[PDB]
Amino acid sequence: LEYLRDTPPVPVVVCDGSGRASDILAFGHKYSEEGGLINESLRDQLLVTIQK
Amino acid sequence: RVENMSMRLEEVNEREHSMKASLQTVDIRL
Repeated sequence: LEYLRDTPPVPVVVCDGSGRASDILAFGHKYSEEGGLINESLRDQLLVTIQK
Repeated sequence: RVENMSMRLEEVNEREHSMKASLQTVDIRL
């Protein structure tokens, strides 16, 4: 977030399949629709994967 | 038939992804 809210805006890339926070960007990648529009089942599965 | 292996086990893999989401939700539901 410090990279993104920055002048110039830093491009960033996330790798998948490893584990932990990168994968909860991956679930914030393929099921996202129009940017940050995230539904309730996916936010709750995300919450329990942070809790696990 | 290795071509056929690759595509059919691809179907098995994505189907199991749906099954994982369903069973984790069911475990949350119990």
